[PDB]
Amino acid sequence: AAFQIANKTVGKDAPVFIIAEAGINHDGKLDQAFALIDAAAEAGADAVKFQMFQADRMYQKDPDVSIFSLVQSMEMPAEWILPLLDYCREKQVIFLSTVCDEGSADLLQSTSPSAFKIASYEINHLPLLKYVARLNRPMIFSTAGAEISDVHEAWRTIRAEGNNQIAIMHCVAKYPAPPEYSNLSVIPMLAAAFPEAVIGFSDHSEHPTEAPCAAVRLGAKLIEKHFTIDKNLPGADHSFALNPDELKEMVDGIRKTEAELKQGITKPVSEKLLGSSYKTTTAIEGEIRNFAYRGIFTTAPIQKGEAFSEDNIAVLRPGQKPQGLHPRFFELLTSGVRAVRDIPADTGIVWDDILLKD
Ligand SMILES: [Zn+2]
Repeated sequence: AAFQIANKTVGKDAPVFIIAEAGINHDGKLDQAFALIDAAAEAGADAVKFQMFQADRMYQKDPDVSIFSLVQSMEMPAEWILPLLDYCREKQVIFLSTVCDEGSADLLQSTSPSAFKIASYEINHLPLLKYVARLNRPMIFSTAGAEISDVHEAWRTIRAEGNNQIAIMHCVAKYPAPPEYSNLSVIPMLAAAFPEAVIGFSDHSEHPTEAPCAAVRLGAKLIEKHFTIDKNLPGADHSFALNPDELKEMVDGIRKTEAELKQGITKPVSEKLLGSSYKTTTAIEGEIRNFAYRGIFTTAPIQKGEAFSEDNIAVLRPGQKPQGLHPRFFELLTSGVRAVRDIPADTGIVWDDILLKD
């Protein structure tokens, strides 16, 4: 299990691939975005990751579409993007971002991305996983609150499209995540369970080295950690992210641990960090797979008799609403299936909406 992100190997015998996660910590200032890039580079990270798309588009569908409306849906100003990419290319770091639908995917695609990153709550956005898999770039997906079957289904879905360059991140959705909640024994379990996937760890814990290094010495081949330029900035994700020094410190930790392993140096991992190998949601996450993953929702009122289509249902995050049918049924419903009763707009689809009982 190995593949290429840009000019760099990820997986068996390759160095750990380090992603510095900048998020929105540029505070809307382009020069601060360049400074985050600098910090990542000086730290010796492989990749720097920015949020491109706004969270709203994940909970509600937003209505020949104008570029001037498109840009209102993005996190950073569109005029930043080529310059950032240029500046990454010259500081020899790999720019990465996250997609959450077909449209965000297309926007990112238009910049020739090195990999597509998928967040935990889209682990079951199967139409999205299929759509991006067909672009033939590496795919990194996160697994906060997932069980083994979700990980498997996401995996199979990408593989079925002919794309076998997959990395699976273990992750805890709490931020920050107390050490006790790491459950690092999950990393070897996933690696044996998916021996053609490359397995990483997105780290949401505060400490600069204890969980990153323990993960690496349990076999993780990518590490993701948040960083900022200054921890005291009025916290976007500032307060709990690593500052530039701590980032460099983490990297040096990881790289030393790698070379120690090359020498045969053992180093056990604490009971506290190991936790349980049963891949599942934590006590501090609490069944997000039921209330936070995507489902199928009406975007308009649907009337009895009416064909389901791309135009009246969508694969969306529930927010506060009760969950819609699993996204695995989205293709089926839009292939000419019809409502058996009126469905209000903004309501998750349910079996009684599609199954005849009269
Ligand atoms: Zn994160």
